[PDB]
Amino acid sequence: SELELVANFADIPLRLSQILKLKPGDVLPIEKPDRIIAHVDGVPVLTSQYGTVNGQYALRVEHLINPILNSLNEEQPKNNPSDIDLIMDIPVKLTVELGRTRMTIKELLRLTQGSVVALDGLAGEPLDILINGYLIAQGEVVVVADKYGVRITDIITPSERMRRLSR
Amino acid sequence: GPVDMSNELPWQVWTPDDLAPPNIFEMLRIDEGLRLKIYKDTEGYYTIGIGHLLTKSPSLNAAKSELDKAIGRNTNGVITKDEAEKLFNQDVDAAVRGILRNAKLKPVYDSLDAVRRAALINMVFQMGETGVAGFTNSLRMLQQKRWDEAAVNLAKSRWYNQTPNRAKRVITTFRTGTWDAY
Repeated sequence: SELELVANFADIPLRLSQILKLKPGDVLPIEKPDRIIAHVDGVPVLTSQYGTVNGQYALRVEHLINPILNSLNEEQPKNNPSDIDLIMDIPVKLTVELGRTRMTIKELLRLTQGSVVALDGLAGEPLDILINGYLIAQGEVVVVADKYGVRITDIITPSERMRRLSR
Repeated sequence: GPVDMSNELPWQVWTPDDLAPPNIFEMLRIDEGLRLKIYKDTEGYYTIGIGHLLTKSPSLNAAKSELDKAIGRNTNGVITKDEAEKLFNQDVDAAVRGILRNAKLKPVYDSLDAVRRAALINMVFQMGETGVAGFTNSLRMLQQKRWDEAAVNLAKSRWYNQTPNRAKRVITTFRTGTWDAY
């Protein structure tokens, strides 16, 4: 009540100079992922298969990442025995999101391996591309023969990319 | 058009495969059962784990060997429960992947609701694409949502005659669109 489950389709390691030059039509090459990580507030919480359900992008949860063993039906122990003119050209990661879903806590905590989660993104409709956790663009997954990529369909201005990048 | 992009290469917009419907995994565990050692299945072919067909045709040497490549170790015709589990996982996805790339099965699969898509995967899981694509008239019937007609036709097959208890369950799923047979 209420958090966002966020599915990352891919992370694309680019240099800042490439990012400042990106324009609609540019294709960023990627490896097609088989499993992907979903996160909450930037924290990875599960790995999963992905695909579509009813034309919506969706996840089949494979593994919870570092799950907590439920021991709430027993008393807490006092101890645990387990106790600028020239800008530097930095590498920057673009995150491409398959989509997000808003879920309640109760709902989030009640999924395990094999849980199917529907995302708010439609298949075909462009994906969010982020920088430092900020939306800067949209793109579409695209492929020739054997090679996969992400084609930029829409993007903010260089000055604004820089702005989201720094913060 | 939504955008005005300069297009050099022939890039094709990609959409991922549909996820397998529920409850196909439980469904298939019921019909395929589990064996951790190579056996001849209800259609005479060498199988392992949860309905994992090893060789289309004779014999054990190739079976044990294609098992050896499937698992990635010496196996000696015997695998682990969690090896069987991971083969199963792969198999279910590969079945769906194959249906969606099958010029004949794909329009039928698309037609069907989720429960009936499970039934179709179950068939393909059992007989393979080429086998299931042979039920021409039952398929067209399925595509056209004539449930009783497809259902009664499906009971008139070799498939049904060779495995009546499984085929009945699958045909009950096709007919009803429900899970009551499971």
